[PDB]
Amino acid sequence: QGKYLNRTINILNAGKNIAKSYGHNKLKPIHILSALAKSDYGSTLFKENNVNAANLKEYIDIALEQTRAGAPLDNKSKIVNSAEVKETLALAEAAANKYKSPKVDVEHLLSGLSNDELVNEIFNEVYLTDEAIKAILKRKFEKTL
Repeated sequence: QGKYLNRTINILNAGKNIAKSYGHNKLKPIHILSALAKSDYGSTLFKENNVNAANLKEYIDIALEQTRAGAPLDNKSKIVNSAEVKETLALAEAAANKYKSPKVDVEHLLSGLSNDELVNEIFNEVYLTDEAIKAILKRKFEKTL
């Protein structure tokens, strides 16, 4: 039970581990994107939209390194959501409710992540536009019907 699907929560928790690896004690949208791109569901999603997996991971890793906050933190140190991520989740929740989904899934998280300027630069470079995202969301709803 819960408003977030398991797979969504798993992406968020993998994101925290990526954040610590880049020396961050605050989870950031780029960290969540790294996690989403590598997850089972996220990787399949990008494939179908025809987003080259190698090229996307390469953009993500460049951005992860540019924004590195330190050497890896002990994987028993404390990590909290940044204000940026609290927004990611608020927008994911809003998008899910708009498309009449009772749970927040990976596509909704994807829509939320597109608010972040760093993540959105990346999306625009792999030709995943705002219009494309909406279409992903619209198709997902329609498979419900």
